[PDB]
Amino acid sequence: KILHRLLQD
Amino acid sequence: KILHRLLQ
Amino acid sequence: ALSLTADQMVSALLDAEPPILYSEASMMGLLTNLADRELVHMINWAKRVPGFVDLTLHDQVHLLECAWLEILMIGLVWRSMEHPGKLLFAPNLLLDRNQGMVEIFDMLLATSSRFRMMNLQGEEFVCLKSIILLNSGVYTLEEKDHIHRVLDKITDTLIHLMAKAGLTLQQQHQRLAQLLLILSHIRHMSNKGMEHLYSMKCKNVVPLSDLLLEMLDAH
Amino acid sequence: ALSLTADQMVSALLDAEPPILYSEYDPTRPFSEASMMGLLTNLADRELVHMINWAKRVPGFVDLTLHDQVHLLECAWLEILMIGLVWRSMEHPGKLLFAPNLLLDRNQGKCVEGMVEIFDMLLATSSRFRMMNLQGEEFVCLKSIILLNSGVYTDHIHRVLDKITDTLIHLMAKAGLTLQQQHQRLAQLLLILSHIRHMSNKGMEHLYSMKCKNVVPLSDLLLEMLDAH
Ligand SMILES: Oc1ccc2c(c1)CN(c1nc(Cl)nc3scc(-c4ccccc4)c13)C2
Ligand SMILES: Oc1ccc2c(c1)CN(c1nc(Cl)nc3scc(-c4ccccc4)c13)C2
Repeated sequence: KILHRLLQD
Repeated sequence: KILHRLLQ
Repeated sequence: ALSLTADQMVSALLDAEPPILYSEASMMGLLTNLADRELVHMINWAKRVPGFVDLTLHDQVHLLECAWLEILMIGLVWRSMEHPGKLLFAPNLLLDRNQGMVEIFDMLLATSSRFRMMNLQGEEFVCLKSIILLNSGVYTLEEKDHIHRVLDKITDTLIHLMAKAGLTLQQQHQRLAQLLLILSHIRHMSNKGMEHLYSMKCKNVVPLSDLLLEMLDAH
Repeated sequence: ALSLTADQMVSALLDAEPPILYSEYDPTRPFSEASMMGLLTNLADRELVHMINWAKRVPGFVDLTLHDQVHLLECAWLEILMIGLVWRSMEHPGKLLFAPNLLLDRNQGKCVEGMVEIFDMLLATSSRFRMMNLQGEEFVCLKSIILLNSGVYTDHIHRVLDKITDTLIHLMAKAGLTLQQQHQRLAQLLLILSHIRHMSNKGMEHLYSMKCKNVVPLSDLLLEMLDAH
């Protein structure tokens, strides 16, 4: 998910 | 409609 | 409504409680038939919620059109509290999860578990159900002020019940907030259920009563 | 998270507030359904990035696993955008300030099919907040409650939500409200959250509708937000 990566970057 | 009569 | 004591508010709401009904593609028939019969009793109950009959018939229609499915689900959640993992649609219609739509089912189960863990009291439940009725359509002047004044009295009544149960002031406000936040989840479940109800109506599989069809037309 | 005082909670939430962003409004051309929708999806896209970083500054949120953080934001994101919109709009009776360069009245909302219905609900919420004289300290508390609560039913979060209730009551007492005015206003504010949930669900069905009729292309982020609901 985009959201998964956005949350840790 | 039906609710009206049911409330009355 | 505005001159009733808190204890008088609770006794009135307890006295107004609807009865619990029985049931008899096949599952939908029982559920839609059951919802139809429960709606008829819900209307008599709404007329006994203090302050409701002060409103015009038009405003009464609007509130019930907005609130009816929320009221059906909070009642369902309430009578399922003491049956962990099940939903008691009717005393003779107790359903486990695997018997489902199911996304709605799961949310109702989670709400029942929440009620159980908070140990929701019957007196609190009837206050919550009247708040749903008065709140769910209020945002859609003098009459709106009256509904808000009745809503404030129901908040006083909830706080009164919590103080009577020995909760500290801090515990009262926390528990009040916890109860009202669950109403947001009940709104969500009703939103989802109305969408499912509309799909069902597009299909002709399931017989839906004229009252239900008029309710669905209102959304 | 739970070791915070009420004043420290308020300060942390105020310092975490996201900026107000501009839309890509092109005043050289008239509006269409597609171009309106393009502005709103572009705006939501850019606001979501700020919302993710705001959410990590909401006390208690970073303690969660990535999967739980994802779930909460997937449930609450449109509620969070709309409560922010309503808040921005309080000082514009009859209008919605989507952005400083996108201040719309309901006649402009009729440009998108099905939008005016949601527009009116947001307008009604904005006037409700104005009538209640909602304060920014209360607003940021409500927006944090939405983040932690909306996906909660799909112990640590409930402890944090309890601290935020304490914080709201603290704010109300400090404002001079009587004890019984305090619990009445708490209830009024939390009941509006049911209407914000309702508005989100309408907005999410409308987004799915525009996407299903190929009105505008949605970003990969918005597509996955829609998948989640
Ligand atoms: O006290 C009650 C009595 C009846 C009902 C509910 C609560 C809740 N509700 C439902 N709930 C779940 Cl879990 N799946 C489903 S599938 C179809 C329905 C359905 C039928 C008619 C009108 C709206 C919905 C339904 C039906
Ligand atoms: O800070 C913001 C930024 C953008 C938006 C909102 C608040 C609110 N929001 C809307 N509002 C009203 Cl009145 N009608 C509608 S119809 C579709 C939407 C919609 C569009 C894209 C993504 C989700 C929902 C929408 C869009």
